[PDB]
Amino acid sequence: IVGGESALPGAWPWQVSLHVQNVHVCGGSIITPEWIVTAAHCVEKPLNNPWHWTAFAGILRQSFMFYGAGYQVEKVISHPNYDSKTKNNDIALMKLQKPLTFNDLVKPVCLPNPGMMLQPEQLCWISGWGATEEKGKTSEVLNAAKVLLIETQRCNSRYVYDNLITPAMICAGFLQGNVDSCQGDSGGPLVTSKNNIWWLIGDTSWGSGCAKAYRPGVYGNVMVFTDWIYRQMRADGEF
Amino acid sequence: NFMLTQPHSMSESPGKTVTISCTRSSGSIASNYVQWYQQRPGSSPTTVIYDDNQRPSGVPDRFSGSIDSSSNSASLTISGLKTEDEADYYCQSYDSSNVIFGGGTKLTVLRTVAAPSVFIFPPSDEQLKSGTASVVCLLNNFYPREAKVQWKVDNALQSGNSQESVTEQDSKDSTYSLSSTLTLSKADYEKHKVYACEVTHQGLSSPVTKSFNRGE
Amino acid sequence: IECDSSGTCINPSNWCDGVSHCPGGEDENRCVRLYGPNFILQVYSSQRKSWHPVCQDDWNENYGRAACRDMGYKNNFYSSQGIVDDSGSTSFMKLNTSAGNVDIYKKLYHSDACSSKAVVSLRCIACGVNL
Amino acid sequence: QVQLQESGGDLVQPGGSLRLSCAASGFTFSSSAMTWVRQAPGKGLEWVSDISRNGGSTNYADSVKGRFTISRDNSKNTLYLQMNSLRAEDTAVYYCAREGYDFWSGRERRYYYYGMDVWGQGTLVTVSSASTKGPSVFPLAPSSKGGTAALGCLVKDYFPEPVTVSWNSGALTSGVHTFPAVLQSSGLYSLSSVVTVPSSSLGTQTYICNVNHKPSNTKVDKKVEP
Ligand SMILES: *[C@@H]1O[C@H](CO)[C@@H](O[C@@H]2O[C@H](CO)[C@@H](O[C@@H]3O[C@H](CO[C@H]4O[C@H](CO)[C@@H](O)[C@H](O)[C@@H]4O)[C@@H](O)[C@H](O[C@H]4O[C@H](CO)[C@@H](O)[C@H](O)[C@@H]4O)[C@@H]3O)[C@H](O)[C@H]2NC(C)=O)[C@H](O)[C@H]1NC(C)=O
Ligand SMILES: [Ca+2]
Repeated sequence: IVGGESALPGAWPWQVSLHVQNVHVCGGSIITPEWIVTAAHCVEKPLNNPWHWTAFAGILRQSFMFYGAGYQVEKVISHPNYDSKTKNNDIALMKLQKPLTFNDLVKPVCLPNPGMMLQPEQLCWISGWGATEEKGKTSEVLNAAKVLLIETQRCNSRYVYDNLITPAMICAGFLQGNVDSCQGDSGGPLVTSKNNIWWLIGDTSWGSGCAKAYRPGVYGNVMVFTDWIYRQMRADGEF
Repeated sequence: NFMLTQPHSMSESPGKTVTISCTRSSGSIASNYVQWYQQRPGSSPTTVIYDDNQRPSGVPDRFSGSIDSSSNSASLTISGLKTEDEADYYCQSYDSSNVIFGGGTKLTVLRTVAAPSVFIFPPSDEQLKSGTASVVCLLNNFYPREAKVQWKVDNALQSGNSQESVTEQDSKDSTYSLSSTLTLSKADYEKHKVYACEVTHQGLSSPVTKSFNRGE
Repeated sequence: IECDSSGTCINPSNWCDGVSHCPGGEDENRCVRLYGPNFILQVYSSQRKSWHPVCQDDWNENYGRAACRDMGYKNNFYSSQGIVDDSGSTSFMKLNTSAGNVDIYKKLYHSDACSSKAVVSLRCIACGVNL
Repeated sequence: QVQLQESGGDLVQPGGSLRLSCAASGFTFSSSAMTWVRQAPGKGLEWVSDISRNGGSTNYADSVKGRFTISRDNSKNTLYLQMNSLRAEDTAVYYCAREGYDFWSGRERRYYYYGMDVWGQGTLVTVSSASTKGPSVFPLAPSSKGGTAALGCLVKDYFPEPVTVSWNSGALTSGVHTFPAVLQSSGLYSLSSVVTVPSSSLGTQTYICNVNHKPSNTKVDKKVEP
């Protein structure tokens, strides 16, 4: 996260740190005790195998994510229409071998409903252990920042992303830069508050640099993916 | 007769290649076979190399041995270093009547800096019944090994009444842990309220203090 | 009409009809949804080919839990109550309490009004709160 | 399936005697030379003595010459180390080891054995005038004041070494840190064993430390809770 601040315990209880070989690789968002939403580009081969992955919940500091204490991942599912070259449909699901135990530090975020009637420049939050400036290292502590939605028509302007933003994509941040997600935040949450409920609107997907002018963050449009998510969840329930 | 001298310590990152040397003080290194034994903390030795460059059955080919005539030394080389390789390594040879060991080399695996998790434990009521109070401060899974524990009693810095113990490098995440025990009589313990453990470490931007109030 | 997992296409009358027609089951596994920030329970009607709120008529936790299972939430259930419709709907789905052991969306029929004058609001999981 | 199991380590007074034994199994005992190698606490390996296949030849480190005697009973698959005139600097873990690397010499008509291919478990010998004392086990109880909690057992005022600590009779191993014992100014040892567990497990999972001090026949299972 660029231009944010360190998070307090329980501030973003759905945030998880996803590890491979005992190091943070990507972020994710808890939606049920077993299911985590992340980005498809995080689980490209050879990282498509679930046994590589462990999730850490309710912990702010990477130093405090002890090897062997993370929740082992049982299943990894990339969106079937994911295109690695264009990053279209950049969403993936991660199912844990053991269910999480919810508390003041670990809670799920709500999946978005149709008819949210979000404002065009809706006020949102992003969080993660991504670098605090472009090409920096993973952050030791969890950070968070406020960003605004950017209408797709404006985001597809010739001066911004020039027709790269698909209906499976949403833009959030600032055209002046300065505040943005960054390397390491991928797969983590883009959330908004409405009707006193926190909703998962996006998962951190891609961008040109971090916090650069006219280069805002791009996020998977979770609203477009809820059908697929429910289907994977329901199919698993038929164990 | 002769001695075998090894470096006290050697360090390298996972996946890299590391070599431990063993120099013979008098006579040629090639005059008697050199063996290498691995010893993890608190375990029996196991043989990883014999007859200068032979591997026992079951030892991976990441372990290799050789001898160098110019330096009069034998060398243990570990390629593709793993965290499970953290251990002490001993070379061994012999003359006409003695078995001779090198002094041992501790192999440390390098990793990123890790801040300690700090915990403080008041004395148990059961122990206080015996007249002595042991206050324990735990520093868990940190790296590197250097750490400073400072005990404070009602913000008075303590000296001379604590003892420390540190674990060897963890076989899986390469960290250390430290336990510090502050000892006081029950009579002295009940004369103060605030007991604090203050920890200084490379991974901590400022000292971390864990404390409790007696009786609260 | 178009199934997802395959390029298959099917007739709209076969969407949410209790019978599996898509190879991937897409036509019969997204027939229940929660609408808007107030969680209005809605069900896809194969007759009108549209989404419609569910009447509070005869509804209870057993039915809400069954809707949650159908949505993929397994044994989770948070809260449910009747509310006045804010989705702007003209027509509704009414519960048939003698429908038998079928999926939730197949136990509902079309009705121009609800006798309880309320629609179902349903939350399957306690989510979206911090601090 | 080659195994070596030592026994006989004990606390013994300066000037006293002890006899260690090593039981060998899984191989023809009379087909190999055998050796004792010791390790003082925190120090390196030191060869003590070795013995030929049939006991004809023996060799001794200068530090034990005139006090120790190595021997073997090939009909009983047993190696022995008899120690007289023990002194404090003999305090060490004594390892039995098979000196299986050898070669036949045609000119001297004998095997020359020079390297160890199998090692035993070790047995601790402590040479001291101090008396055996069993430990008290006190809980290191978690602070009721996230995610990761820590609890443990303080094993205090015991002599001689060692004490072993397990958690949940060996089921709990992840997150366990059993620290080296410290020697207190009183001449008694004391060590802590801790384990880090999820805070959400505190109220549901039971955590018992199994403390064992065989020198005093002390066996304690202490359950720890906040
Ligand atoms: C709530 O849910 C209940 C449970 O399903 C519904 O009750 C069923 O309603 C259907 C449709 O109205 C009924 O089906 C009709 O049944 C007639 C009676 O015979 C049936 O039952 C006997 C029982 O012994 C069987 O032996 C026999 O095979 C039948 O199944 C039939 O005569 C009907 O068939 C004739 O009419 C239809 C057109 O309606 C033609 O297509 C046929 O060719 C034929 O000429 C028909 O099968 C069913 O019997 C009811 N079941 C029960 C258990 O009552 C309720 O309707 C529903 N309520 C609401 C408001 O939705
Ligand atoms: Ca159908």
